[PDB]
Amino acid sequence: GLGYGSWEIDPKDLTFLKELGTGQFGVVKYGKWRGQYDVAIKMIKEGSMSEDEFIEEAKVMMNLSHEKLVQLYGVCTKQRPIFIITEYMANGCLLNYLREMRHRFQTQQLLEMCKDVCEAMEYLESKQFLHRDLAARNCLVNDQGVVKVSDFGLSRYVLDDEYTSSVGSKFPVRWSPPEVLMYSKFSSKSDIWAFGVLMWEIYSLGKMPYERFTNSETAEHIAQGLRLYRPHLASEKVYTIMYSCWHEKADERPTFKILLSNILDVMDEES
Ligand SMILES: C=CC(=O)N1CCC(CNc2ncnc(N)c2-c2ccc(Oc3ccccc3)cc2)CC1
Ligand SMILES: [Cl-]
Repeated sequence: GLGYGSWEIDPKDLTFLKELGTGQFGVVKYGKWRGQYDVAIKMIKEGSMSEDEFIEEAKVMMNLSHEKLVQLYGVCTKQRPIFIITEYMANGCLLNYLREMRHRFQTQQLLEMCKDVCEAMEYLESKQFLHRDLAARNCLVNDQGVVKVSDFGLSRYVLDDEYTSSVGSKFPVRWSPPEVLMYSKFSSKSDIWAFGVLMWEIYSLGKMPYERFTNSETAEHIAQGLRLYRPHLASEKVYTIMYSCWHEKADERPTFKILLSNILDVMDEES
């Protein structure tokens, strides 16, 4: 109502119910909006974000809508810290979910996780929206086991320079193609590369990519044209798909539409 634009939520409409933990922007909570509707509430720690730029971008993000993409409901910006209000994902981050051996996943479930993410990424690609830090740690799982892509584009607004470039100690080296590590060339094809690494994370039940190497050693390995190798749970057909994401030449990597088609073909063949 009065005093709030379409991208703005009135924080007075929030009830806080459970803490979900802390990330590099600070705390995240589960709660209700206007008594009834489940939401997650990400509270942005002071000094961590380029806030005015993020708020303008939130307007764009409000217009993104896909069943496998975490939905932004709005932001609370009149106060500090500012809040990001989203759809609630009850089963938490995909990385931790994969590492819980009790799930005893079938490979058909792992392929479905890959398909969920691929659908979201195909949608983002159709909107010429880059994720810029796709990884299992960024994906979330809902109470139905569906995986959704989260934190899309958010790295653009992080002020901690340890996160923002390769020469940084917290940059996602292990999800980056050679042209990003060598020249900072981001594109649709760097999201493709990262998706391949994510498929490897899924099929490896959440192992760290290049687990015996440091980031510096990983960058060398990649630069010399070497790659991750096949997880035990991946069939040769699944491995072919993830490996196609790692062509040295960016232009030879598939699109998300093509990857989706390839994933559906394998599901059909492995059903
Ligand atoms: C391995 C990772 C890890 O330990 N965790 C647990 C803690 C942390 C919980 N966060 C959430 N937990 C449940 N549901 C949610 N919706 C969110 C959530 C809310 C808001 C978000 O912000 C954005 C969303 C989309 C665009 C941009 C911004 C992002 C996520 C993340 C994953
Ligand atoms: Cl949920």
